[PDB]
Amino acid sequence: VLMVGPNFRVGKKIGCGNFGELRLGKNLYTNEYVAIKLEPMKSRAPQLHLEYRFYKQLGSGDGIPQVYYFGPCGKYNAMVLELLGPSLEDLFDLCDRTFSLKTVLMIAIQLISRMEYVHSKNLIYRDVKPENFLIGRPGNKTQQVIHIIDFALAKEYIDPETKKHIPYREHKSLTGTARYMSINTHLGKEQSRRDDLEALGHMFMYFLRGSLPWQGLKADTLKERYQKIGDTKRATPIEVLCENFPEMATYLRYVRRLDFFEKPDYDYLRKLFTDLFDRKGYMFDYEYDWIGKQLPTP
Ligand SMILES: Nc1[nH+]c(Nc2cccc(Cl)c2)sc1C(=O)c1ccc(F)cc1
Ligand SMILES: [Cl-]
Ligand SMILES: [Cl-]
Ligand SMILES: [Mg+2]
Ligand SMILES: [Mg+2]
Repeated sequence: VLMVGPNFRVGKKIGCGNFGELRLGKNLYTNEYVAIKLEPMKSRAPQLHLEYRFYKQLGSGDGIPQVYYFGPCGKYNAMVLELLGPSLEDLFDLCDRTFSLKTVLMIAIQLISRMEYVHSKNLIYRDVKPENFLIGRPGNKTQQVIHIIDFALAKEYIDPETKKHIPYREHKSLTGTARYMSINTHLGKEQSRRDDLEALGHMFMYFLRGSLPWQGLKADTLKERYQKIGDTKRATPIEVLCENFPEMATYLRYVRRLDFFEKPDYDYLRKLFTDLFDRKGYMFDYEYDWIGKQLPTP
């Protein structure tokens, strides 16, 4: 209908993909634009309410969009959240699908921290991809901040009653994004903190190279395609994938070698990147490759 909750006017379909799942909204009470995620109540695979619950568990955080409302909107459930800027994928395309090392480091430094924050709230993310990292909007003074969105695939990796890390197990069906997922995800292993960080590594390399070497693989079934991609990830030495980027190689073999239950040393990983960053004479000034270009809106 026209409205979500007391005060959010539902506007136009925005973004690409979606199929009507994302709308511009306006808080009429505050004169502020918002994002409205819509999910048909009839959905055979509802994710929006579990996503909302993950956001509540995350709480208020750096680079975590504010969530304003969850509730019904006609024959949809709606989640009203902070309107953010373009995704890293949008911005990657805008920058001819390569980012400079400086840009990738400024992103990486933030997203290690972004991931550590998620992990500190007993969540694993499990959906790393450039599309789920958005800059803010100029209006919010957070346009420089890389935000993380899309927690539908997240999982509590610390059992809230037992306070124990989730058990190791396998034969987990593959669903996520094949391109960035960890080698262990490919093998059907339960994802843990290491996997979010490894997927980050892959994405970092994607940004630096402009592509990953398993990116073009096709198969008659999803399972075969996941298999071939995982096979290629296993067959591609880190040294080769991360040629010219030794710290990336170091990051990637460290996160690859993490035990299932292990707390990553986020400090260590950040320091690999901030040491490199300083060594290259980069200044952390948020002058990303896309700055000065014509960004998509909202
Ligand atoms: N919080 C925001 N903010 C967004 N801003 C936005 C939307 C379309 C284009 C641009 Cl440039 C920015 S998208 C979004 C979001 O949660 C989202 C992204 C993709 C999607 F399929 C559903 C929701
Ligand atoms: Cl940060
Ligand atoms: Cl610089
Ligand atoms: Mg905020
Ligand atoms: Mg998604």
